[PDB]
Amino acid sequence: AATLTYDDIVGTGLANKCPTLDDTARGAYPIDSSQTYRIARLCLQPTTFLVKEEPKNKRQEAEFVPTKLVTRETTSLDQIQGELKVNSDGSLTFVEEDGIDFQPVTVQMAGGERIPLLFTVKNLVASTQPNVTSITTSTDFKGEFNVPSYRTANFLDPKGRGLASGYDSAIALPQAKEEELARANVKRFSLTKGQISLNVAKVDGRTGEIAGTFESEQLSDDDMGAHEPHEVKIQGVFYASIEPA
Amino acid sequence: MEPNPNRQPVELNRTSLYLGLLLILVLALLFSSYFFN
Amino acid sequence: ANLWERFCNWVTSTDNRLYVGWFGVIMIPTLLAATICFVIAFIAAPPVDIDGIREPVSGSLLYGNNIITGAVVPSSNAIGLHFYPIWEAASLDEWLYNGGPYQLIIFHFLLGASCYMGRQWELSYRLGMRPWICVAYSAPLASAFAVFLIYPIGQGSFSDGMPLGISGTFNFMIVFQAEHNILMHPFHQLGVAGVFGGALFCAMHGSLVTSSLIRETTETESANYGYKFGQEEETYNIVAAHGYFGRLIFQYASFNNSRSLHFFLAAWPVVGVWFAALGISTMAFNLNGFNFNHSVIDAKGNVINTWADIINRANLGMEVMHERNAHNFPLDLA
Amino acid sequence: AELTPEVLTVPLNSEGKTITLTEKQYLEGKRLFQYACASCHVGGITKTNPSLDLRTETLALATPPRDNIEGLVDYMKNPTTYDGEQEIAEVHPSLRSADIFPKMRNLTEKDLVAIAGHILVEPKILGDKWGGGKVYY
Amino acid sequence: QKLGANVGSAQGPTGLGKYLMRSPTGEIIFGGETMRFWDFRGPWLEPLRGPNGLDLNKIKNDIQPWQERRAAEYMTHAPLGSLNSVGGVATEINSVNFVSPRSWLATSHFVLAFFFLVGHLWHAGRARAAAAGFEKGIDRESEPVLSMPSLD
Amino acid sequence: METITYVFIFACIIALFFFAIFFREPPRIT
Amino acid sequence: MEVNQLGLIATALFVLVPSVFLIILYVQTESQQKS
Amino acid sequence: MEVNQLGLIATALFVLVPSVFLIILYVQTESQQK
Amino acid sequence: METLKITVYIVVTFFVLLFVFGFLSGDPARNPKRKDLE
Amino acid sequence: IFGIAFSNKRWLHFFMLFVPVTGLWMSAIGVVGLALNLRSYDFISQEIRAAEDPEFETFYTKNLLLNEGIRAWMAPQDQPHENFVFPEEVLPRGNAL
Amino acid sequence: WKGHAVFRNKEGEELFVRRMPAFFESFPVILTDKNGVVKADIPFRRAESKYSFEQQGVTVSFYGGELNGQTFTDPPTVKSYARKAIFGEIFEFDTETLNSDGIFRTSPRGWF
Amino acid sequence: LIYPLGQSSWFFAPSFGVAAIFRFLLFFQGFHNWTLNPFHMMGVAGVLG
Amino acid sequence: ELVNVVDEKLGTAYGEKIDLNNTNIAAFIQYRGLYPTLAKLIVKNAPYESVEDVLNIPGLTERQKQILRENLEHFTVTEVETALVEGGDRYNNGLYK
Ligand code: CLA
Ligand code: CLA
Ligand code: CLA
Ligand SMILES: CC(C)=CCC/C(C)=C/CC/C(C)=C/CC/C(C)=C/CC/C(C)=C/CC/C(C)=C/CC/C(C)=C/CC/C(C)=C/CC/C(C)=C/CC1=CC(=O)C(C)=C(C)C1=O
Ligand SMILES: CC(C)=CCC/C(C)=C/CC/C(C)=C/CC/C(C)=C/CC/C(C)=C/CC/C(C)=C/CC/C(C)=C/CC/C(C)=C/CC/C(C)=C/CC1=CC(=O)C(C)=C(C)C1=O
Ligand SMILES: CCCCCCCCCCCCCCCC(=O)OC[C@H](COP(=O)(O)OC[C@@H](O)CO)OC(=O)CCCCCCCCCCCCCCC
Ligand SMILES: CCCCCCCCCCCCCCCC(=O)OC[C@H](COP(=O)(O)OC[C@@H](O)CO)OC(=O)CCCCCCCCCCCCCCC
Ligand code: HEC
Ligand SMILES: CCCCCCCCCCCCO[C@@H]1O[C@H](CO)[C@@H](O[C@H]2O[C@H](CO)[C@@H](O)[C@H](O)[C@H]2O)[C@H](O)[C@H]1O
Ligand SMILES: CCCCCCCCCCCCO[C@@H]1O[C@H](CO)[C@@H](O[C@H]2O[C@H](CO)[C@@H](O)[C@H](O)[C@H]2O)[C@H](O)[C@H]1O
Ligand SMILES: CCCCCCCS[C@@H]1O[C@H](CO)[C@@H](O)[C@H](O)[C@H]1O
Ligand SMILES: CCCCCCCS[C@@H]1O[C@H](CO)[C@@H](O)[C@H](O)[C@H]1O
Ligand code: OEX
Ligand SMILES: [Ca+2]
Ligand SMILES: [Ca+2]
Ligand SMILES: [Cl-]
Ligand SMILES: [Cl-]
Ligand SMILES: [Cl-]
Repeated sequence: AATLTYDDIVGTGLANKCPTLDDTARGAYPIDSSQTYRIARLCLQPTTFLVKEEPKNKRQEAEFVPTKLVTRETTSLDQIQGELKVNSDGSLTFVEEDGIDFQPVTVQMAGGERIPLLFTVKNLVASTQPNVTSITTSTDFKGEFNVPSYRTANFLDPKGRGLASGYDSAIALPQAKEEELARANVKRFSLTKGQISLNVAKVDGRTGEIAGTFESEQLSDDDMGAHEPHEVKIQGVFYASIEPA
Repeated sequence: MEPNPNRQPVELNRTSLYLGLLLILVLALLFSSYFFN
Repeated sequence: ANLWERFCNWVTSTDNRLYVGWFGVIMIPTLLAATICFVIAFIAAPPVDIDGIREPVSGSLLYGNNIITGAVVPSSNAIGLHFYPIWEAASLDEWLYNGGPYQLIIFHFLLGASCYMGRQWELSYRLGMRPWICVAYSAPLASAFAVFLIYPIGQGSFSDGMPLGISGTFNFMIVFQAEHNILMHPFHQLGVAGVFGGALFCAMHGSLVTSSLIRETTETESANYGYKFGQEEETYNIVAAHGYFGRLIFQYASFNNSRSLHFFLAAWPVVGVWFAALGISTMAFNLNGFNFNHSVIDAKGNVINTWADIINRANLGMEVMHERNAHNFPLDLA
Repeated sequence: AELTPEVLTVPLNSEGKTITLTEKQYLEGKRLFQYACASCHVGGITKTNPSLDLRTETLALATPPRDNIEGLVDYMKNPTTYDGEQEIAEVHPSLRSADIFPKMRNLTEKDLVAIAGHILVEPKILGDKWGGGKVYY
Repeated sequence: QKLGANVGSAQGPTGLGKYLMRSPTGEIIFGGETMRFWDFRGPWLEPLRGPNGLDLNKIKNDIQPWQERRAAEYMTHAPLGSLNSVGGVATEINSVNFVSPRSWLATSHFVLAFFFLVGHLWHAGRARAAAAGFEKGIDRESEPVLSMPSLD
Repeated sequence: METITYVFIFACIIALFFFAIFFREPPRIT
Repeated sequence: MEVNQLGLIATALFVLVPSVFLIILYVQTESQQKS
Repeated sequence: MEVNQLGLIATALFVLVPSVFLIILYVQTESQQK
Repeated sequence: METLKITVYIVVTFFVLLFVFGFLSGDPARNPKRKDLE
Repeated sequence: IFGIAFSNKRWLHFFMLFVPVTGLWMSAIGVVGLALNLRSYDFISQEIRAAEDPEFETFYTKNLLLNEGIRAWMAPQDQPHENFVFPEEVLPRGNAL
Repeated sequence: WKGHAVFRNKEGEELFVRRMPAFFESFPVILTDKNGVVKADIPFRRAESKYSFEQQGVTVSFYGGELNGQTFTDPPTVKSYARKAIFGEIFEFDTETLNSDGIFRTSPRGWF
Repeated sequence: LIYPLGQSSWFFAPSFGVAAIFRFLLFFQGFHNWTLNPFHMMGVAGVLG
Repeated sequence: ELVNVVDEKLGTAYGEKIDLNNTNIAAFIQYRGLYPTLAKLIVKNAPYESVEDVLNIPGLTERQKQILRENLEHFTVTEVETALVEGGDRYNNGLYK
């Protein structure tokens, strides 16, 4: 049925969607602890980006609030692959190796504030509960990943300033005092941690394919140290193909 | 259009100009302090 | 008369203060849409990711621009030549981020201005004039086509269309020079001859007719009152003007035929500007200015610079700095 | 300044022997380099891999050494990576791959010597411009 | 990638993929400024294309030397060059005598199409005027505007 | 204040266009 | 001294708008025809 | 934005002084006998 | 967005039909001299 | 067509003198200022904002980057009496190019 | 006056900052030996830098003025002074009193 | 005359030549930002006008 | 207290030698025999606690080991700098000619 080509897909939006499994896919994929495994394809399709509002002094409980995506259907992570280790307590650990494992995303808050982020699972290491003798709809994976700077080190600001390139001062204000401009002149490269949960909702025990929902938390862009990042929560759907390797 | 019959010329004589300018300048001289505050 | 007949009579009426006409039926709505969007965008639009690198450029007055720096910013390089109407965006916020106003404005404008040209033909026909004013207008029109449509087509993106703004215009010029060495292209050179010469001949015609106005007024009134709208008699003495100009240069370099003069006045700027437009429209497909980089070499093979090589150094400056975060590979191929 | 016999004298091999090219050989070398090579190697750079240039000092540190006529002639027959480790005729013009790089089909041994002489002579003339890229234009 | 780069995961300076990114509808496309050209299709590139666009496994494992050759050939014969047929960017030095036939054909035909539009306008406007009888000018004794009401 | 000033000048220009067109001194033949 | 930064233009317009109005009315009165 | 704080009054008077001049001259022209 | 698209489509079609039918409505005869050009 | 039109031929032909003559005269005044480097180079408000806010970008800021390229890349050959030597590493360049 | 700045590299050779010509709104920071040979700079691209103040161990010592007898070796400070040396002799300024914006203006000689 | 007389020398006047004049334009952009100058802009408007 | 980490690194051995943990891969072109084969292996198996650990890359031929031995004097190691190794920058750092 179907087996769609690039010409069937192109311009539809389907290329930014993860594969799904139909409602009958509620089985169990057995894990032989003597066998090595891989995830051949991990795909993450975000459906909501929430940004933690930043409250006034109060120390009220700040809420994550909805946002509008402005960068179009360019948000999914896909073609990710890595080792799926069977650990000595029967837990599984996915160690991400490679793939299209980041997307820059810009979402807009009520009132217009734009929040860029590097939506990612770079260097993901995620583990299940112990004694996972079959992957089932009770399985989940929880783990951590790295969130490098949204811009890399060559990036030049609008006045030509950068970390690995560019001017190191505000050359249009040749005799300004340098101290109040230090935070804009001295570029810094952020590297922080993010956290993710994958909740399996569907398993085809025959094919090694699983799908479900995810929720990830990470920091947004800090503009190479010029401002504080926001906290972002990403929710969506995922698909993975598990294989003996 | 035939002309409008309700039109009238307007006048301001010199004395009125001087009276008017005195009013405006003095009011300014009075209110300017409050405008600068 | 029936309704359609009456409507047609009104549309084509020679008595409307502003002529409508069939061209005008398309022109009026498209120009109004382009104008209203431009005004609102120029005032209030948020920053636009012109280069598709999530680096939004602020064009509007409310977002930190003045009249000189302000612009409506071209649509995103991510879009390229794709058609991006409002209804292809998930929201107006997205539409705005991606530079949707630019496309709406330039497409409505180019359609409307094309109909402005048609309308010039149309009214000339209704009034029993000769038909070619519209042909003179084809010169600026072609130039607007070149910078808003043809150049984008050639380069594969509306992101390389001229921005709708004063500084934006200069950016387009400097990058065009880097990429095409336009100054060294004979069609831009013809364009310069066209506008410098149009200005020269404008001043010359104005000065010569003004020189030769017939005395009809006194020293305490404007000489302009010496001409009355619709008088039958010419108001200057062309024989005197020719007498003057023919001695300034020599006799056979001066026009004694007003028709021939006024034709030259039309043709010189129009033809030059057509070549300007064709310069932009052909550099659109990267047939560029003359390249004499290292053309002069000594007996050993040392490069002996000429002024072309100095131009080249300036061009290099422009090239290496423009869109400083957009290139990942060594050659700028579009 | 002139294109002298001294300028036109370049290393033949790694063992100290030189060859003095004629002015006709220099001109042929330029023509042939333009014909077969300059689409990638204009001005001594490499457009499809700017990390490797045709500077004499770079060629000297290649394996085997390419800073002489014999090394360059051999390169045009059986090109290798910079460390000598892989044969790259399938992706680099050579006599060996003249089937897939048809401009190589008409090049004679004489022609390879001329191209080689051009690569060695040109930096003697142009200095840092040779392999310098746009910075030195 | 031959040098060891993981090209799917390589983040460029802007945060977009240095080599690979998504089109606005999600298809995997080449990055850099060529993002504008993702609608391009050609026989040397299509073998790398999957249902969702450029396929990372095909990229990592299936690129043939003929494809490398062809891409190198085409990159270095891009249709850019001067009026005197110096190939390359406008700042390139003399060396390569090249202007693409595509540039010659597109520019010539633009010029000709343009002047033909001008000729269309010239002759259509003249045909109209001649048919109606005023192509030589306005009759002094029957000037149409003189019979029309004033605009104001 | 800057933005207001720019927009104000522009809006005056637009009003001027209106008056210059619709409330011009009408041209009269002799 | 930290004065209100709009006082200058407020004062200038306060003087100029009504003064101009009166000057306009006076001059066009003088230019009218006499008896 | 840190603009010149005299730009407003400079702009206002640049417009108003010559504009007033012209309006005065126009209106007194109209009020002359026809 | 769907409603906007349809609205604009209808607007554009309306004006284009006026342009075409208008020029089809005896346009050569709408001039001040010779009208029998058919 | 346009809403206004000439009605006075003497005015028309005077205006044809005035426009290009006045334009040229204005351009000359500017060049007299450039004799002294008294330029319209910058908008100070723009520079204050951009120096403090690395996300703020206009076509005005973009053009100055082009200008900085022009100066660095052209000066050594265009001004030989200054004996400028600008090492590769100091030359302003964007990514790749 | 802060005093006269003398730059030196790790070998102890005196280096000289290239001064800004009046034409230039901005100018790079390049230091040469007495013969004009480049010895240190502030790089734009870092990846192939060979003359950085860090690499060359550039120091600055002051003679005369408020900084007389002082030497600075930390690269950020030495660079700061090199940036000012392009303007010639180095001065301490009060920028607070007039809310000065750091951008050069002409004198009455210019305006006249 | 005036321009070079304010500058260091006649060196910086325009050289009498087609390419030389082009170099003078590009010099004025890069060093003077002359496009930004309202007096040049009034020039442009008079020439194009 | 804000520091540019790349400038700072230029004051370490990273500024003097090929840093096996940080330097971009084109730098291996400086010495005979290292590029592209060994260069790829080195970058791929980084980081190293000491320069000599480069000799323990699995699968090296005897020839490769001797080439590495001959070039240890041109190598160093310093702590991995995120700014220099992110973005695939060790394979392509946005510099061409
Ligand atoms: C004369 C009036 C007119 C015209 C010609 C246009 C034209 C356009 N508008 Mg605008 N617009 C108008 C009035 C008009 N507008 C008004 C009054 C409004 C306010 C409601 C708008 C609001 C509006 C918005 C919000 C947007 C547009 C957009 C567009 C573009 C796409 C239109 C489209 O897809 O329809 C296509 C419809 C057809 C092809 C149907 C035509 C059917 C006929 C019978 C067939 C003939 C077709 C043929 C090729 C035409 C040539 C005929 C020739 C031989 C004479 C285009 C530039 C979009 C845009 O700018 O995108 C960037 C956009 O987002 N417009
Ligand atoms: C800018 C382009 C342009 C302009 C101003 C004109 C103008 C003119 N044409 Mg020409 N024409 C053109 C292009 C144009 N033409 C092209 C490309 C063709 C080839 C197909 C023709 C073929 C043509 C014929 C067959 C006839 C004319 C005629 C005329 C003249 C009389 C009015 C008329 O019937 O218009 C008709 C106008 C057109 C056919 C095209 C006008 C195009 C502009 C852009 C309007 C676009 C309107 C459209 C509804 C917008 C759709 C928007 C979209 C989103 C749906 C007039 C001088 C008539 C005449 O008297 O000739 C002696 C005549 O019989 N022209
Ligand atoms: C739309 C684009 C455009 C337009 C229309 C202009 C228009 C103008 N620019 Mg500008 N310019 C532009 C873009 C543009 N510029 C850009 C993007 C830049 C980059 C910054 C510049 C940089 C630039 C510079 C550097 C200068 C100009 C100047 C000018 C003015 C030249 C006036 C003139 O004719 O001098 C032509 C020369 C004369 C009128 C002098 C007298 C000539 C005599 C009569 C000639 C006699 C010849 C003789 C008979 C023999 C001929 C022999 C033959 C063999 C040749 C004019 C207002 C000039 C200016 O402002 O001057 C004050 C100037 O110096 N502009
Ligand atoms: C100390 C010593 C030795 C002294 C001796 C002096 C002495 C007595 C010398 C005598 C001997 C002698 C003459 C020697 C000559 C040496 C010599 C050749 C010197 C000059 C060389 C020189 C550089 C000359 C430059 C002149 C020149 C190129 C002029 C321009 C020519 C030219 C292209 C003109 C434009 C022509 C043209 C297309 C014009 C139309 C444009 C235009 C004017 C439109 C408007 C217009 C035109 C009309 O027509 C009328 C009607 C009206 C309304 C009108 O609008
Ligand atoms: C939301 C916001 C704020 C938006 C605005 C954004 C924005 C970018 C705005 C633009 C800002 C702007 C205007 C900038 C430009 C400013 C600028 C550089 C101004 C120049 C000022 C100046 C004093 C220059 C000096 C030179 C000068 C005097 C130039 C004047 C140019 C000029 C007006 C030329 C005439 C142009 C023109 C269209 C004339 C029409 C003439 C006409 C009706 C001809 C028809 C005609 C012809 C005949 O032959 C006969 C016989 C008859 C009968 C007849 O009728
Ligand atoms: C937001 C939009 C704002 C638009 C603003 C435009 C506002 C224009 C305001 C106009 C006000 C003009 C006043 C004209 C003034 C003027 O014409 O005076 C003289 C005028 C004489 O009128 P007559 O009937 O004699 O008619 C003569 C005609 O020529 C007048 O048009 O009498 C009045 O106008 C009555 C008001 C008297 C006010 C006189 C008080 C003067 C006393 C001086 C006070 C200061 C000294 C105090 C010392 C302690
Ligand atoms: C489809 C319809 C499109 C209409 C669009 C609106 C067009 C508006 C045209 C200009 C109206 C203003 C005229 C005032 C002036 C006015 O009423 O002029 C009327 C005047 C009439 O001339 P006369 O010969 O009748 O007058 C002579 C004697 O009275 C002299 O004393 O026309 C001219 O002088 C033509 C030359 C000036 C043309 C100036 C064109 C300016 C274009 C606009 C530039 C500014 C843009 C700023 C953008 C922010
Ligand atoms: C692009 C399609 C090329 C053409 C055409 C030619 N060369 Fe080339 N050359 C090219 C590349 C990409 C490389 C690097 C290859 C690698 O992986 O190592 C080269 C390399 C050389 C070298 C070696 C340079 C060095 O060791 O420093 C030489 C001597 C060389 N090329 C010569 C050469 C000649 C003579 C050519 C025309 C006959 C020629 N090349 C064409 C890419 C391309
Ligand atoms: C910055 C603020 C600007 C404030 C602007 C205030 C504008 C005020 C406009 C005043 C208008 C006066 O309006 C003017 O009235 C006069 C008479 O008085 C009219 O004039 C009429 O009467 C006079 C006197 O009998 C006759 O000589 C004349 O021939 C006749 O037209 C003018 O035709 C009209 O233009
Ligand atoms: C690919 C598309 C296929 C389309 C196939 C069908 C062909 C198109 C046919 C269009 C028919 C229109 O036919 C045309 O209609 C108008 C509108 O009433 C008529 O009506 C007009 O008549 C006169 C003609 O001098 C005008 O003064 C009057 O204003 C108007 O009512 C035209 O005289 C008639 O010729
Ligand atoms: C007819 C008015 C047209 C102008 C509408 C402007 C967009 S609306 C505008 O958007 C900003 C950015 O999101 C908000 O910060 C602001 O609160 C809001 O009023
Ligand atoms: C040891 C201090 C390190 C900082 C060196 C400062 C350079 S000198 C510095 O220059 C400023 C202009 O930018 C002046 O306003 C200020 O007065 C002056 O101290
Ligand atoms: O975008 Mn606007 O400018 Ca036409 O070139 Mn490529 O792309 Mn971008 O670079 Mn150069
Ligand atoms: Ca579950
Ligand atoms: Ca301050
Ligand atoms: Cl740019
Ligand atoms: Cl790119
Ligand atoms: Cl090198």
